[PDB]
Amino acid sequence: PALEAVTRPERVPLTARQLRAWLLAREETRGRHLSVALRLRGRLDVAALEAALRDVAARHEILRTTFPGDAQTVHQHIHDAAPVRLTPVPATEEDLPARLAERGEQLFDLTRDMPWRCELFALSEKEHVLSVTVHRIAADDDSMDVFFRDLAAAYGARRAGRAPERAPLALQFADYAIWEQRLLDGEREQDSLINDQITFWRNHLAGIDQETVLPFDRARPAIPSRRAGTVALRLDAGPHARLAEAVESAGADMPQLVQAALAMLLTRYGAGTDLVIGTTLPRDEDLIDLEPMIGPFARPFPVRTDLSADPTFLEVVARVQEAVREARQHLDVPFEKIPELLALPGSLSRHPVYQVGLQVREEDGAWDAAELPALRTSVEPTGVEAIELDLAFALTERRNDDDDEDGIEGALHYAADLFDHDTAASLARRLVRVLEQVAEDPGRRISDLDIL
Repeated sequence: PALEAVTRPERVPLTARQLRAWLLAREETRGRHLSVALRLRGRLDVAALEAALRDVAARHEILRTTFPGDAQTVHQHIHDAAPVRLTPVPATEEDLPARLAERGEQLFDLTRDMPWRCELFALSEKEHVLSVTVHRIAADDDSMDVFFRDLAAAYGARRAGRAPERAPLALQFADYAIWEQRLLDGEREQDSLINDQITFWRNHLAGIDQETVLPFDRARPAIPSRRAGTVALRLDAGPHARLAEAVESAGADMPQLVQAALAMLLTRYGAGTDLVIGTTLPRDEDLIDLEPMIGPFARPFPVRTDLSADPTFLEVVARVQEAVREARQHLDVPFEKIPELLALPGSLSRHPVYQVGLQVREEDGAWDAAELPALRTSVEPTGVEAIELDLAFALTERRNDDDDEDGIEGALHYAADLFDHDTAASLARRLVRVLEQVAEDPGRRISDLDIL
């Protein structure tokens, strides 16, 4: 199929990713949102900011899309651009974090409400904080970089009393959802290229456990709350540099090495030797028309590795690099479509296929705050987002000016329902310890690790 602008059906279908997010949005449970904030210092044209925010929504149809009504009938209802009304909420530097939190925790009704929400807080005459919250059914992390980039372009125009004269998107997200459906309609043909990828995942993930055996402090509740805790994590530049020497030794990238070390740690925690560590791959770099778009293009990526026969670190890296290599050429099948193809039972309180996630970025990267003209703009810290997994490592590979190894920073996000802080703090602590031990000696086996 061709990724093309297509004549719309009477009912624009959801993607497998959107559909899953829609079923989860149906409680005490926290909402899976993207909550960000900008600190704006200088003269703020609130009237221009309102129009700019509406301009971004008018540019991306997904920002003005509701999803009625039930699971057998849910479709993408695309409305015309809705107005944006900002009335500055007076705030102090003390109560501001509580205000940013509340507006981030507020749930969306995806049948009636737009998938995004924003507020403007006033600290002083020339200092404001713009809060922006977008539901995961409408955007990923890369989409936020696009959001502010388009916000900046729009605000720069509205500030001068002008409307943004820009080239319209070649594709709306409705087009992508249609394209995905005509792709997954290849299961009808016996010798289709997509049936090859389905039988792969059917074979690759056959026999995986329902859960990953983790050091739970409490049993998994029937209904999850998605309350997330956060433990800071950092591998210092020293050990990071020596670990990068093993990168050349094995011939595999750094995220695969951390993944290898993480896997070895889990086995020592008594998770068995048949692990599945998942990650989220960004949108396809080759598809250029998806670059300036806002949407949940990010794809979950389950990788299964064997840790039997007490392997060395170099060996685990090897097994990981092979599993990733083969699985990467079968990405046209959405992860959210997999549990149906594996005939998995599925749960509302557990993430399918895998429960442990790992993210290692090269910072080359995260979403950057886009410059608003005549304004000093910077990212304002927000609360920890809701967690769908049990454990979720979000790490970043840091570099210095000499472009040498300068440490691996990040944090472990954990489900507070299942783990205590000290339980997760030890997990984050011991991941670094393993990373330090295998850096000094990549020949260390699982039994050689110093874990308590």
